[PDB]
Amino acid sequence: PNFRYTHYDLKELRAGTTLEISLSSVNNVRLMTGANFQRFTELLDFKYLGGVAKKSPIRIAVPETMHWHLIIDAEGHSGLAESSVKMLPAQPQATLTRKAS
Amino acid sequence: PNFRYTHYDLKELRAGTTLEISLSSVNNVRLMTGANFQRFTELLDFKYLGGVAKKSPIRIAVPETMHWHLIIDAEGHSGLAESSVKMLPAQPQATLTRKAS
Repeated sequence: PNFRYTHYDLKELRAGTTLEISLSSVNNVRLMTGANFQRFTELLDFKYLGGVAKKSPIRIAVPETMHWHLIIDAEGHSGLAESSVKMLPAQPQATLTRKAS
Repeated sequence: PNFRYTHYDLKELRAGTTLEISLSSVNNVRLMTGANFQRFTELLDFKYLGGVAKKSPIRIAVPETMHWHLIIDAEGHSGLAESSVKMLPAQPQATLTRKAS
């Protein structure tokens, strides 16, 4: 899991119900609907390679053989970059083993 | 949608395939598997009320009547806070209308 959390299922509450929430240290507090709780549980397992790109072009090597998706996105940024992707052939690689015991 | 993005479905690629990615401005670049692309599409619609809590206790009022979930979490923080939640009754409220035309 990407980080630890505590989940209170508060069930059905009427608009205007006030939650009084106590905490021992700086942490995030998020009140959400059931649909959004389902989204949250998905994002606990969300993994990817990359991050903020400040130079161009960049190269990223695919780590394992499988179906891959590349996202360019403006999360935390003012706008969406124009982008292009060129798929370069893998270098030949040997598969390693352990040393003979 | 929480932010704009561009999605390249690169299909099946062998380990070691190198993606050369060009961008016009600072943006995020994320290479991910199909399962993780499904998670990503969920997080484009992820909405909640709250944020980083620096005082305690805090109060959050439920905005609409429905099934609610409260998350306390350590995303971006060193550790998970101890927490408690007390559910306080809603204040009586009138429903407003428009002024008579």
